[PDB]
Amino acid sequence: GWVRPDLGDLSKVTKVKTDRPLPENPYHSRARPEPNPEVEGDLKPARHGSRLFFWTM
Amino acid sequence: RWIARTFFDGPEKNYERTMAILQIEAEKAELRLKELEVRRLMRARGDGPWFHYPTIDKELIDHSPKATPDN
Repeated sequence: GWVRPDLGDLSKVTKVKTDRPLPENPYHSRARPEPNPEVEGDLKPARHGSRLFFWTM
Repeated sequence: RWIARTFFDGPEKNYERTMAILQIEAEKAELRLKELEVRRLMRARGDGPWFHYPTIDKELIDHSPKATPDN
């Protein structure tokens, strides 16, 4: 008394059951590591203007 | 007597102009002693975005369970 699985088999991704603990903190996952800080500030213009050699403005 | 007040001034204009344009200097010769402080000696930190070089974009990675379990 069995079935003839014509087309429904080998498809339709399922879920099963919670059986064992899910392996969080995977295979190594050592560090990120840390990023470098940014600047937000306040966009002011040039302090006296382009300051190159003589170049007042 | 009638030469100065007809033409020019003494220690009220040519003094305190020397005091005026010598305050455009200490914000010029000292900010030029901060570029050498920062640009040449940044150096191995790379904190401020001047030596920032592109490496890779991690957005284009995939995370699907691709069809070999040990990869």
